[PDB]
Amino acid sequence: SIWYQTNYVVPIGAPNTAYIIALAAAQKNFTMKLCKDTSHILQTASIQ
Amino acid sequence: ETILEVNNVPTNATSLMERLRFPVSAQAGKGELCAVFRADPGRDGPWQSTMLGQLCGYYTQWSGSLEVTFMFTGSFMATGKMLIAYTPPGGPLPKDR
Amino acid sequence: SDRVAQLTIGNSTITTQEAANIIVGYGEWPSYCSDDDATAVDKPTRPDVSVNRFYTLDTKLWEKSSKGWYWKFPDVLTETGVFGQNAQFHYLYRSGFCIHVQCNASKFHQGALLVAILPEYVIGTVAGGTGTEDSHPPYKQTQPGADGFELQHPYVLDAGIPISQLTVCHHQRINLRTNNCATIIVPYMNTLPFDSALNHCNFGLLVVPISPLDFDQGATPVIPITITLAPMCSEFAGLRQAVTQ
Amino acid sequence: SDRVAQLTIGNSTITTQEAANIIVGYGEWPSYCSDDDATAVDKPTRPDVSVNRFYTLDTKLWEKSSKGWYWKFPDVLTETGVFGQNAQFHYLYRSGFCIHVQCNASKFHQGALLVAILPEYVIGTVAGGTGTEDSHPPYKQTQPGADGFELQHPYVLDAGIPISQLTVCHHQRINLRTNNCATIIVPYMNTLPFDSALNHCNFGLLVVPISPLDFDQGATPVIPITITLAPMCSEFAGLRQAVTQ
Amino acid sequence: GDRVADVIESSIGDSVSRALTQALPAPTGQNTQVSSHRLDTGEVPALQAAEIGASSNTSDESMIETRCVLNSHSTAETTLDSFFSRAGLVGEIDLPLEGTTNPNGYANWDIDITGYAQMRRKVELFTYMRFDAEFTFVACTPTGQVVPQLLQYMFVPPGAPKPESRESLAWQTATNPSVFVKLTDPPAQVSVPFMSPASAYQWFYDGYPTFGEHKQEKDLEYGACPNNMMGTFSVRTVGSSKSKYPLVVRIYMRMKHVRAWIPRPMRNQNYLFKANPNYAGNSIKPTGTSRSAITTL
Amino acid sequence: GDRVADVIESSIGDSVSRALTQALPAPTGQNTQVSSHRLDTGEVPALQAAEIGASSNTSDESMIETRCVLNSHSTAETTLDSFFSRAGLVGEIDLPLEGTTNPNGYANWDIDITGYAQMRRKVELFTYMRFDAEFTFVACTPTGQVVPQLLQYMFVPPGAPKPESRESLAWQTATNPSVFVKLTDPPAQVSVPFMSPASAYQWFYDGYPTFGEHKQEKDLEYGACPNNMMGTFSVRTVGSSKSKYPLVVRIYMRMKHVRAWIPRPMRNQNYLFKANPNYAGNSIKPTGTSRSAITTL
Amino acid sequence: EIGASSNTSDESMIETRCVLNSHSTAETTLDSFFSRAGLVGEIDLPLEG
Ligand SMILES: CCCCCCCCCCCCC/C=C\[C@H](O)[C@H](N)CO
Ligand SMILES: CCCCCCCCCCCCC/C=C\[C@H](O)[C@H](N)CO
Repeated sequence: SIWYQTNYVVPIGAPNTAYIIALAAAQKNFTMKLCKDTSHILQTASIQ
Repeated sequence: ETILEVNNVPTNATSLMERLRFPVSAQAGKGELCAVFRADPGRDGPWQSTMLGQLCGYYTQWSGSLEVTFMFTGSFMATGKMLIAYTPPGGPLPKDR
Repeated sequence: SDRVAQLTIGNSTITTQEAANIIVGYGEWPSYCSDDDATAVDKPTRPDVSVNRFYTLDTKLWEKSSKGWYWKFPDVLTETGVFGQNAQFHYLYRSGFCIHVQCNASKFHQGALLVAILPEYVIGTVAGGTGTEDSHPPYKQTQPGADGFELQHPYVLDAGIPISQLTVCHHQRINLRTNNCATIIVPYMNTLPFDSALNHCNFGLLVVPISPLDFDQGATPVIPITITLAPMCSEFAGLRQAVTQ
Repeated sequence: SDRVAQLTIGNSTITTQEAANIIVGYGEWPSYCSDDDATAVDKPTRPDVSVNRFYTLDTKLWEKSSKGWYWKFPDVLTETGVFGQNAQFHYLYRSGFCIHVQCNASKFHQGALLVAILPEYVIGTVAGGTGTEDSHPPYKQTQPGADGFELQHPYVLDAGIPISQLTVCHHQRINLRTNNCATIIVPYMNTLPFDSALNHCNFGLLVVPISPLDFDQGATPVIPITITLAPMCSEFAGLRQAVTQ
Repeated sequence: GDRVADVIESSIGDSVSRALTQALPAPTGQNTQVSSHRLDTGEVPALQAAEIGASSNTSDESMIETRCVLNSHSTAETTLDSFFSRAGLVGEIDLPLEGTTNPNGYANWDIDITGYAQMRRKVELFTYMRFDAEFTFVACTPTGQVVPQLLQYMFVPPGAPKPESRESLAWQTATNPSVFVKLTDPPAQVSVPFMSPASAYQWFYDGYPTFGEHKQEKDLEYGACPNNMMGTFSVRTVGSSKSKYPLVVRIYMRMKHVRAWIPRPMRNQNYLFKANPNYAGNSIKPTGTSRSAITTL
Repeated sequence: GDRVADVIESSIGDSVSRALTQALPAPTGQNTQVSSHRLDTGEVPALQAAEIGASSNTSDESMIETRCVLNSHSTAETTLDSFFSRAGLVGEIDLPLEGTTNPNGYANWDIDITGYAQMRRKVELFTYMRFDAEFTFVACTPTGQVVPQLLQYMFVPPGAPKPESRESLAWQTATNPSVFVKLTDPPAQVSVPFMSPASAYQWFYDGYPTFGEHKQEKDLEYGACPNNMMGTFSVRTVGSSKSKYPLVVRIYMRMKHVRAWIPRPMRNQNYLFKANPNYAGNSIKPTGTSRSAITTL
Repeated sequence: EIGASSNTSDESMIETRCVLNSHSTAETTLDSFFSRAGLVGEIDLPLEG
C-alpha cells in the first residue's frame, strides 16, 4: 500500500499532477520449483 | 526489473498505455491512500505484466524476497514524500496510514 | 555525503535526499541500564524490533497563522503498537528516541521551523489573565496524545520561558530552502533508571514557525508536517494487568 | 526427592508436595529455531519473561457424571497477557509449553484422570447420527478458548479414535491417592518452523476421568481442576496490525 | 556488544535440541540373562507408578527365574520401509461411455489417498509423513477384459490449467508431465518425489487455512492443508472421437524412503468421508468385541 | 547458551554509554594565534549551517587578521561551585503574638525554596540538581531588635508527626534532629546532605505522581515530585506559656558540591505561585525592552 | 534511469537474521525447462476427405 506521507508539493507553473512507474523484480535468494504449464494465458484453437 | 502495472483499471484499446503509470496529484494533507496491490506474483493482478509473473506460471512453488522499484516521473521542482508499506498476511486492507 | 540519509531500525526505513545531519542529544547515544545503576531485581524484557521501529503519528498543517504544536513523550506511543501494550502491561519503562520531522515544499516556498526537545516541559496556565487564580491545566492539554496540542502563547512556550533560549536544548531548524527533515536522537533522560510511561513524560517536542510560511497563489497552499519517531534501546519491567491511565 | 517440585519460570512459581515427576514430550526440550531450519529473514522478537510465564485459565468441576474436556493450544492464550497481544500483532509464532493440571482431594476421595497431549487433534462430528451428512463443527467447538469444551463421546475422543490408545502420546495420570498434579513439557511440534497462532492449533490437551470420582456425603462435593500453563522458548515474527481471528 | 550479566548468562538463542534419549542399534531381539531367587528388602522391581506416565522398566529376569536365551529374531520387518512399501489401492477412476460421472472421454481425479480404508488407516497412524512414492496404473474394462486402446495420464499440479474436455489444449504436455500407454502393455509405473512446500505431509491439520471470520457458510475449510494438495491426475482416451471400450483405471501407491513423526491412536470407527474424521454417533461400536461376564470367558 | 547468530552479533545489553565528546581542561581562556590574509577557494570558514542545530566553529584567526594574545583569564568563577555557593533567602517565618497566621507560639513551614524569585530563577536554570546545603537561621524582631529568647528548630521529615501545638510531644526530638538557640547569639548554621530517594532533585516534573483518572477535582497534583518533599521545618518558642517578643525567622541556604544536568531557558516572566510555572496571559512582557524603529537606535 | 536493476538487499533495508538457504537453482536451467516432451505436430492419414 502507498500513502501520502506529507503531500505532492508543486510551485507555480509546474504541472499539478505526476505519475509513478513501478518496476518489480526478485533477488539473489529467489528460487522456483516443480515446473508446470502456465495458466494465465490461454489460446483459441485453430492456429491457421 | 520490468514494469508492474498497478493501474489495471482501463479495459479499452487506447487506454492500455494508461495502465503502466499511476497518478500523484495534490491532496488535502490528511494522509490519504494513493494505491494498493497484492504482493503475490503468480496471482492474477499487476504481476502478470512482469517476467517474474510469467516464468512463475511455469513453476508451482516459489521462495524468496522480492523487489519493487518506484520511479517518480514528475517535474524537478516537484517534491513530496510517500509511505510504501508491506502488510504481512493476516493484515486486512488498512483503512488509515 | 551529508544531505542524504537512510535511517534503518527494525522493519522500517526512512530515506532523505535533503537532510542536514543527525543530532545526538547531549552527546550521548541511547543505552541500556547498568547493574551498578539498576535497583529493581526483576529481569527486564528487551524486545528489540517489535517496539524499536518507526511509528508515524499524524499530520499538522503549516498555515500562515500557525503558532506551534507540542507532543509529549512517551504519551505518543501508549495506544499504538506493541510498544503501547507493553507500556500498559508493565509498570516501568526506559527508552531513547529518534525523532524525525518532515516538511517538504517547493523552491518557491519559504519559511523556518524550530524543532526542539525540551526535557520536563511542564505546562503553565494564564492564571485567568489577571494572575490571581492558581488554575491548573487539564489532562487534555498536559498529555494530549499523538494528535498534539497547539500553543496559545508560543513566545513563552506556555510556561513563562522564552522561545529565544530554547536552542540551548536539542534542536534542528527546517529551512525550506535548505532542508525538509530534522533528525534528533535522544537518550533516556531521568533522575531514575526507570519510570512509568503513563504518568511521567520525559520530554516534549516543540515545533514552532519562527519565520512565517509564504507562497504566491498558484502554488500548493497545503504544507503538512509529519512526526516520525522510533524508540531505541527500550526496556520494560514490572508486569501486571494492563492499565490505560 | 521426587514428590516435591518447584517450577520457576519468569515471575511465577508453582510449588507441589504430591507430584509424580515431570514428563518431557517426545524426549525433546523446547528450543529456538536454527539458521539451517529457518526461512524467514526477519529478525524475531524473543521476549523472555513477559510471555514465558505461567498463566491460569479457569476451573472445571469434576462431578460424578463428568465426561471430559479439551483445550486447544495456543488458542488458550490469544486474549490473555503480553503473549496474546504479540500473537495478534505478529503473523508467525513458535513456542513450547509446560502444562500443569491441579486436582486436590482428600485421602477419602478416589478417582483417576488421564491428562494427554494429542497433536493435531482434529475434531469430528456425529454426521447427524445416521452417517449421511457431511457436517462440520462450528468455531465455538473447534477453537473454544480458555473455557474449553466438553466431550460428548469421550470413548472415541469426538474424532473416531479410541481413548485406550491415547497413552502413546504424552500423558500423566492424576490418581487422587498418589498425586494431585501433572506436569507435561511439550516442545514445538510442526512440519514448519513457524506458524500462525490464530488459525492453526498445534495440539490439544485432553482431560478425561477414566475412573469415576466417588466420596461419601459429608465430604466436600466440589473438586475443581485448574489448568496452568507456561509458554517456553517463545518466538514471534512478522509484524502488522492486530487481528483477533 | 553484550555487557550486562542478564544477557551473557542467557539461554536465549540456544538452537541445539537437547534430548534425553539416544537411538541405539537393535538388530535382534534382546537376549535373556540367567536369574535366580531374590529374598531381599528395599528393591522392588514389580511395583511401578503409571502415574508418572512412563512405562514399566521391569524384566523377566527380575520377576521369574529365567534361563539364558540367545534371541536371533530380527527387528527388520517392523521398519517403516517394510510396513509401507506395499502397493495399495488409493484411487479408482472410471471412463464410461455414457452415464453421469465421466461420459465425455476424460476424467480428473484430485489426489487424496483417503478414499479406501485399508491404506488410509495405515498412514493415519502417524501425524506427519515424508516419503517418495511409486504410482502404478492398472487400466482395464469393467469385465477385466484387456483392449487395444491408447491413454494419456497427465499430472496437473496446482496453478496449472485443468482440461475441460478431451480435445482441450492442456493435453499437449509441454511442461506438465504425462504418460502414454497401451492397455495391451503392462501397467505404467512412475516414481515420484516429496513435492510439498513443507517438510512433511500431514493427514490431520488442526486449524483453518484462510484468515477471517469463520461462519457456517465456509465451515468446510476446517482441516484442509494446502501443503497436501499436490494437484490433479487427469486421464483421457487419446482421440478426436468417442471411444467404444469402457475403462476403469486403478491406482496403486507404494512408499519409499519413509520417515514419520508423532504416532496417533489408530481408528476403531468406520470412515465415512474423505479428509474428515467424522463418525456415526448413533452407531458407536467398541474397538473390540464383548463378553457377557467378566469372570466367565 | 547462545547459538544463533541473531544474538551473538547483538548490541542488546550494551550498558556502556557511548559518548561523542570528551571533557578537556580549560583553566584559562583560549589563546589567540597569529593570522594572515587568505585569498583562496574551496575553504569558507564563515559560511555555516545553523540548520544542523550545531553552533559556529569559526574563529577570529579565520575571519580577521589577528595577533598572538596569551589569555590568562580564569574560568574558575563560572563553575557551579562559585555560582551557587552564595547564601540566599529561601524562606521567612513569622511567629507573631496575635493575628491570623501563627498566633500560638509555633509555626510549620514546608520546605520549598521557590517562594523568592532570586534563588528560584537561579536553580530553575537547570532541570536536575544534586547538592548538599547549609541552612542559616537569622531570627529577630520585626524592628530588627534582638531579644533574650530561646527557640527550637525541629526538622520533621516525611512520615514523622507534625506538632499540633507548642506543648506537643513531638518537640522531644528523640530521633528527629533539632536545634536550640538564643537570639542574643549568632545565627545557627547546619550542614545538610542530599536527602532525596532519587539521584537528584528536579524542579520540573512533567507528569502526575499518582495513578488513576485525572479530573478537574485533583488537578493540583500536576507537577508534584515527592522526591523533592524533604518535609517540614518547625519552630516554636520553648516554653509552657505565651511569649512577649514577636519574632521573624529568615532562612538562608547555600549549596555545596553542586552537580547539575540539562540547562533550560531562563524565565523572563514573573512568577506568581510556588512550584508552578504559571504566568499572567493578559500582561505578557517581552524578555527585553523595545525600540521604535529598527534602523534608528 | 541508468537501465540497471536494484543492487539493494534486505540486510540493508530491514533487520534480518542469518538464514542458510539450501534451495537449489537446478530446476531453472534450460536443461530442465525444455527437456519436457511437448506436442509440435499432428498428422492425419484418413481414408477419404
Ligand atoms: C504421470 C502421473 C503422475 C502422478 C503423480 C501424483 C503425485 C502425488 C504425490 C503423492 C501425494 C501424497 C498424498 C497426498 C496427500 C493426502 O493424501 C491428501 N491430499 C490430504 O489428506
Ligand atoms: C535543624 C533544621 C534543619 C533543616 C534542614 C532542611 C532540609 C532541606 C533540604 C534541602 C531540600 C532542597 C529543596 C527542596 C526541593 C524543592 O525546593 C521543592 N520541594 C520542589 O519544588
